[PDB]
Amino acid sequence: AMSCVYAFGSNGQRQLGLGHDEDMDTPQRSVPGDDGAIVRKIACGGNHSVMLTNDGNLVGCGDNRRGELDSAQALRQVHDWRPVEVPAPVVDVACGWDTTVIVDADGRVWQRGGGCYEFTQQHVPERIAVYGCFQNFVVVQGTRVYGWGSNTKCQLQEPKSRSLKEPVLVYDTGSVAVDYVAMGKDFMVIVDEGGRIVHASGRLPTGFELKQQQKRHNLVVLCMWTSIHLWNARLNTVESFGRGTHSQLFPQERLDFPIVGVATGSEHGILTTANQEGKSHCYNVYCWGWGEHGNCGPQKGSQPGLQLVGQYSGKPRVFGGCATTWIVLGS
Amino acid sequence: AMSCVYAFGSNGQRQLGLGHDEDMDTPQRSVPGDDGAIVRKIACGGNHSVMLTNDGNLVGCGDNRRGELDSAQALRQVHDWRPVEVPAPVVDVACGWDTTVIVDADGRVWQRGGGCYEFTQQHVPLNSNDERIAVYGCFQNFVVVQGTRVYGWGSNTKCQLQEPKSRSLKEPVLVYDTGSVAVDYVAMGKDFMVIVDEGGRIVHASGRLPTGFELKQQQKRHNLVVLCMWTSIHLWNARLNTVESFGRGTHSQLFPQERLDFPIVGVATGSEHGILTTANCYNVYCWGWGEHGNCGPQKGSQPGLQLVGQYSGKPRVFGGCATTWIVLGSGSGSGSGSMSTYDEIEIEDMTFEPENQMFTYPCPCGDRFQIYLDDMFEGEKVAVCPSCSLMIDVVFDKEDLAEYYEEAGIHPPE
Amino acid sequence: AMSCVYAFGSNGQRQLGLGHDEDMDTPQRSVPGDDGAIVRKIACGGNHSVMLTNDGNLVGCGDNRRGELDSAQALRQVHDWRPVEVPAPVVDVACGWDTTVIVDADGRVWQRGGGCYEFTQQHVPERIAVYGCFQNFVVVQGTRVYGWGSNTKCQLQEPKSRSLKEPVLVYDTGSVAVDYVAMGKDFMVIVDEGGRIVHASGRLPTGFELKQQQKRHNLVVLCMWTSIHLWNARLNTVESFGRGTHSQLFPQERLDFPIVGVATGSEHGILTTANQEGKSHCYNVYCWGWGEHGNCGPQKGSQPGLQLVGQYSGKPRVFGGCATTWIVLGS
Amino acid sequence: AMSCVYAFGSNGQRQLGLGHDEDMDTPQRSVPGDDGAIVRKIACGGNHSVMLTNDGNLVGCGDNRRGELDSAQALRQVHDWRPVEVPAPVVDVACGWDTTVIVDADGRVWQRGGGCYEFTQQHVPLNSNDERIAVYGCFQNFVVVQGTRVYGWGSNTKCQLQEPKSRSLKEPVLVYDTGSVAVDYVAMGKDFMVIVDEGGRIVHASGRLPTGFELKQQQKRHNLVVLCMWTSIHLWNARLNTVESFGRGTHSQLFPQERLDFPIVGVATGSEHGILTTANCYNVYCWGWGEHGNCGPQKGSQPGLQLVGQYSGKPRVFGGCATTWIVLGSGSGSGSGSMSTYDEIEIEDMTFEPENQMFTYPCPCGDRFQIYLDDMFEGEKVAVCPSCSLMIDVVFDKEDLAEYYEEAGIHPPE
Amino acid sequence: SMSTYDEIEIEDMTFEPENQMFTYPCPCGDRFQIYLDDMFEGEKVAVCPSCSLMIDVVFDKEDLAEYYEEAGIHP
Amino acid sequence: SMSTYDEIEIEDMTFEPENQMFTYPCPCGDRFQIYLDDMFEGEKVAVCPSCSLMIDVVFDKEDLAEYYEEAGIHP
Ligand SMILES: [Fe+3]
Ligand SMILES: [Fe+3]
Ligand SMILES: [Fe+3]
Ligand SMILES: [Fe+3]
Repeated sequence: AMSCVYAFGSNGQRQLGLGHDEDMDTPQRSVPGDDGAIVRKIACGGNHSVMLTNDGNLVGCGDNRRGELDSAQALRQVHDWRPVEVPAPVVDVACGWDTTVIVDADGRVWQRGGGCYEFTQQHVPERIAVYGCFQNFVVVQGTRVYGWGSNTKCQLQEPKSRSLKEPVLVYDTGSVAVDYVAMGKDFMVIVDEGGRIVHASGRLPTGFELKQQQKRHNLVVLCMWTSIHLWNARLNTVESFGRGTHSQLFPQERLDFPIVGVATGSEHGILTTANQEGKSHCYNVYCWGWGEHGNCGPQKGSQPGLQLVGQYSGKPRVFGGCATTWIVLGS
Repeated sequence: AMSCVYAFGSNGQRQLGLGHDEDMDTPQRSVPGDDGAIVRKIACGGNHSVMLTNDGNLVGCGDNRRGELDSAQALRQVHDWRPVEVPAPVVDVACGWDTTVIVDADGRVWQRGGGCYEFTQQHVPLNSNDERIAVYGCFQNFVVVQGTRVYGWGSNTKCQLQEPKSRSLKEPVLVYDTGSVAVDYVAMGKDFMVIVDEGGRIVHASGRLPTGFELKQQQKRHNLVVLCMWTSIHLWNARLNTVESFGRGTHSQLFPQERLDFPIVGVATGSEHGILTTANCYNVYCWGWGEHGNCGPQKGSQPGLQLVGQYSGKPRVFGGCATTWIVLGSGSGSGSGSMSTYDEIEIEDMTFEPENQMFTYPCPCGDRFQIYLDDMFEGEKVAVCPSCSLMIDVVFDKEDLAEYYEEAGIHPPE
Repeated sequence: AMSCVYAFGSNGQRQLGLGHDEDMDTPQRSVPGDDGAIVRKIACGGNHSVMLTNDGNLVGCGDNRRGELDSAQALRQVHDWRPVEVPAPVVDVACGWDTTVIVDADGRVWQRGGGCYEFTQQHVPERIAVYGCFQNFVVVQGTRVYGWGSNTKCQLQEPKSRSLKEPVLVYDTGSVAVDYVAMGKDFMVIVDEGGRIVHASGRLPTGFELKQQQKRHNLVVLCMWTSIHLWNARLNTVESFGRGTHSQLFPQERLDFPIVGVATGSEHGILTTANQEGKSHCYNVYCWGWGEHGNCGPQKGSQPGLQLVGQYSGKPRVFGGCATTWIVLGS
Repeated sequence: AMSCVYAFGSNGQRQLGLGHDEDMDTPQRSVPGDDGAIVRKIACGGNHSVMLTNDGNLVGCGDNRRGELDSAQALRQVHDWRPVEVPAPVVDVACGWDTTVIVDADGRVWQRGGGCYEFTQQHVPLNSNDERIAVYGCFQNFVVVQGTRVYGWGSNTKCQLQEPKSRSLKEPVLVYDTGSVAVDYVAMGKDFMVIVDEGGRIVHASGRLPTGFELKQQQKRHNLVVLCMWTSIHLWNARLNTVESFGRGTHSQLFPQERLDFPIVGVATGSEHGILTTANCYNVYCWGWGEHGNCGPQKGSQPGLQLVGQYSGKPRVFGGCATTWIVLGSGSGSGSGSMSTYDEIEIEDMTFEPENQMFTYPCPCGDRFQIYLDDMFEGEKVAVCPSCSLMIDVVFDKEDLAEYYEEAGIHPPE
Repeated sequence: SMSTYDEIEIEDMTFEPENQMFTYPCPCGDRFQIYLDDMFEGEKVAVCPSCSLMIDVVFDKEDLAEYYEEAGIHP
Repeated sequence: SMSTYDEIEIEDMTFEPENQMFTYPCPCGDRFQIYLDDMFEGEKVAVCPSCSLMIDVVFDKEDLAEYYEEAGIHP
């Protein structure tokens, strides 16, 4: 029972937990204080990163100049992985640009950062999950989807209202339960357990016609800051919608390997495929999109196409951040 | 951050930047020194190639027996891509047969080559505002376009600048003057010239026009895109999805009047060959005279379109004298794989810092895009990231700036 | 009434009539003593060249160390175009490696060269024509085909007999008349007026299956030293058979221009096409095959494909030699 | 006369000979200096490329921090194609990880690199006749094959030379010895080795063979063509028209066991990738590990064959460490566009000149191929043209020479 | 009898008095060339040495007198 | 948990006592690398800095004592 964590990419604020502030272009072993408890989720802000283990503990590293990590206001940066002070054991975690949001075992939602150095409870009206990106957060319970934060693009409600401090009702189904919420910079895509898009607010990237996508079944929706990506298991490919200025658009070339996992960072994608060519089956992890900081591998030119960053015997879990890539392995 | 520059065609003076002098019939990667650079625009002469970068630098390669590139008279040829010395950061660049003309950020027009081994300033009467200054050049003529007005100099044997005939004009004269609509660009041939406004209309043409091209008949049309070879004019008709060609066409320069299956998204011309870009991902074709490989492996100059490359993102292409340039991820434009502006943010979503008098906005790398209050008063809307090469556009008016001057407690220069 | 002659290629013995002994890679104006009489045929040896005008005159230039041109044994090389002494006005001419064969107005066949400095009549048993290449000559009259010279490959008869001084009966049809004889180094291809191959002796280059080619109609047969080329007007292409070590094999790519003329030298081809793209129609002349000496144009690397050497308003007549190319224009 | 050498793949130390150090995913023309040269064979190391020409010269580019190319210790890297100094005209060349081994016309084996900045002779016991001397090398082992016998040196940690294990063997030892049939070639991997005779039979194998490869089962087969990657063996089965692969294949090195539509005419391997050549004109494919572009634009190492080029004439390909070389018109071989032997002429058709003691034959350029009587007594049959680059083979026996010695009035050394 | 790429006035040709030759830029980077001595004999076609193309030089015999004088040579 | 390209014996690795690092040639031209300090802590995987690939170094703890001594350093 052990989860190894490998990280690479942007590291200017030591948000990779490697101890140093140098950008990496190959997977580096990121060892916390424990490294014995298994990893549940790795949420990433702009310059900070938090790691939620399955024991309710939450460690973090990176920038703290906006209070996204520790309550010590004189603590500007957390050098290595450090325990994040929480009012109660954490069940789920999410990060905004300079904020951190947790959901504890008591069902309470807490938010720190964005100038606020103290964990402040967000009062939101059975499984409870939290999702966040940029300047927005969302809490999902059953069929109801509550969200707060920015609203300059009508990602929460009507009309354009700069910001909402109090959690509002973003969307209700209100029959089939909501599985997750894939959110970008100023937009949002709500998906049910069936696998179909049920709602989408904010400004969606070009080409993404909402009414046409709501008729499709069994989709896995991923979101970068300025693009939406749809994992189509049936066709074994990823459909991308957006400007694609820096190769964020997934290569429409034939994928011979079976896709078994897809994740996205701020402006890059992480693909996990099944390599079955040997006597033993393994897993290839690819990266596509903007990778100047090495978050896509040694080739940092953001050229179109997949880039192989690693190959593992066990199926890895991957997480994306702001020009950072996290690969989690099971020993 | 790196532009993928492909080059092929005539390489007699190493103007392809490949180190060797062998003619290429398939797109070769041309890498400016080490790790390359972000390439904004490529201009081409008879035997020299000029490559403008995103930060206003000029890198060049090719012949130098006329002083097109380096000031060293002893240097007859530039082996590989070498920095072309400039008096100021370059905004725009054009080339002639053996000349290189630039336009700097200060708004001055400099010209080297043609015997002169030093950048001599060309004195064209211009204004001092955000009317940007564009330069265009071909053969023995250059043209400067600020807005509405078009100034030019060089040869005048065919009356392409004024009347009557003159062997040369050293000092720039007013070629043509609108009107109402600002001049978009000037398509130039060997001894002729075609002026187009932003409405896609042919406002004026001078010099020896190729046969079959009646100026009065074409001036009535609009939404046209005009391209020019040395001895032929090519009108991109997006509406009917075809290119109309005018000239002898003794070497297949006349565009194939066959119904294309793909929509045309880009047309450029070299000296005597054309480069077509279509959709489907993105196909690049070549037609016309190509016995130097500038049209692909088939160098027989047969009629039709040769596929020379297919790309995921829309490339911008440049034509030279029997040469063809294909650039991926330029600086900048718009579209897939363009590596252009990351996003356009409105000033109301921007984070204003009174103490620093600058606007910041979160960058996906972890840093922040930034733009100064003073620079925006001067008409700048581009915010750059001090870490990575990502840029954003700030959407604002001069009226919007007044609010932030009042918040910072500073009187604006109004 | 005037024929301009343009030449280029191998010129080591001044066989281009340009006066100098420098190899040319672009068409050079070759002006004889007359240049007013129209050219009927230009025959080429290894290092000598002769030009037959329609007035019965025959001029020549090049090597004479084997007596292929002038009877003056002390004359080793003919600097510029010079009248070739003939016993009678010439109707047809042909050249071997170091030999010259003419057919006069009296119907007599004369041969000079190959060590013999005097024109010596060849006694051969109505139109009379002569064809020659390398170490063999052929005289065609009606249906009968007579030939002499080398026989080491059974190009004349059976068995292998080193050489035949006396003209023998190579082949009789003997119904339909014989149009011409396309001959290579050590082989031969006989064609009738119908346009079909009727006979082929000597060692034919690989791939050329004789029995299969004799069933085809309307073919124009060309021969290099070690390859056979078939002009197919119907398909508008040239079928090549041989090793093709130096691009002698005609490019099987689609020819958009109508082929209006084909000629071959020792190891290279000359194609004439009709360029109809302008308001005025003109003619493109291409070259393919081995062209180190510039006989194919400025590109002397013998790379595969056609090479444009010129473009003319009137349909040119082309002739091939030993790494030399002759383009004849009408003023 | 010029060979068209295409190169792509790993280019970290400029080993592609393109001047830059950017990895290429499409075949780039590599031009040795000016006007290039006729390329016979290309050998590849870890970070250096060696190119043997038709006249016995070595031209190289790449790393030099181990002395693989130049003797100058100060020179850490060779920028472009530069002449590699040789003690004598080179007949054959091979490369190791950081080593270059040649075989000269005198029959001596020289080795540089691996610390040594000078060509030191390797003393392998050979004979003095027309049993030609071939050299083969990979990783840390080299092998010299004259005929029947196979000598080698280098690493011995996996017992690929003899028994038992040794960290290194500086002096060459007899690896394996036939028998009857002469050894055709030796396919070499990282720590293993496969020896094949002219009958296409695996006569001997040593070292750590990849998994699934039973030596005793394969020795029973014949007419096989053996290729080797670092960690895999590949058998070209022309009869069933397929390549049989043996190894882990964790990066698609295992050849696609799908029925090919075209007949296989050529198979070569790099360090961990394969290059397939098929007919139809001539298509070149790549499979295996290619995340450096050595397999084409797709660098995901997915299973299958990537088309990287199509050619009119059959090219010969060479594999390196994450690099791929394609040569058109080499020196020499056989086939279309090979620029090989022009023709083979029998001595009875040859023109003998007693006064000059040489045989001549008409060349299509106007000159004459020529070969000396003395050289033919020593076993030479190639007649060359003193003007152009055309060559012919003279078909004769030592018995045939007696006639011409009697005609010239000269006693032969018999 | 030549098919020409363009017709050029003699005033537009670049004259080189050193070697009595007229030149003009060619779309391939090279230059069409034609000798003064040839033009006096009636020659009107300039040739590029690296390409197929040809141009016609438009001139009269009396237009040559100026360039002969510039080279310091009489016809 | 890593998928490795090959298994290498420690005797086959190139040791650099200057910076206490083990290297081994990589099919891309570069070298798999692994630090002695890491190997003493149980690390067994060498990594190439320019490529995806990884190898396993086969060694026991007592095999490290020789290389520590060669570098002049104690664990
Ligand atoms: Fe940034
Ligand atoms: Fe020759
Ligand atoms: Fe030209
Ligand atoms: Fe590597």
